[PDB]
Amino acid sequence: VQKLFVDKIREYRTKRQTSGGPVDAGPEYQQDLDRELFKLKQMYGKADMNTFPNFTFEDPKFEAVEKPQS
Amino acid sequence: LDEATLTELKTVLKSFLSKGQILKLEVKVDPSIMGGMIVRIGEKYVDMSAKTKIQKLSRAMR
Repeated sequence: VQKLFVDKIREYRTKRQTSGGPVDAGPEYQQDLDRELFKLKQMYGKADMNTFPNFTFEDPKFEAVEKPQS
Repeated sequence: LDEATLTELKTVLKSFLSKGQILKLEVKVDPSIMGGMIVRIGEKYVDMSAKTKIQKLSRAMR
């Protein structure tokens, strides 16, 4: 069916004329890609784009031992 | 169809069997097959139709 071989490539080239993502999204693709974009961040964490690690650690304080001896 | 494309298929379907015989046939019209014809010489079923849209699952099958 090479007449069908040409007819699924030629209506693939029409999909390669794109402006803003989906062609017939409407309220469908706008809600779904925003529902999924939250879920990759919801149970994952709150993370910005480029912020480095900012913290500070304190070690164990070295106490002394009192000892009258001999 | 017309006479020039049917009397071939009432003669090129005789070229298969070749055993001194006088062939018979049935016709039934179906539009869900979009663009072809299926034929069944006995239990043979050479299928050429618009099933070939489902065979383009391999494009979506990695």
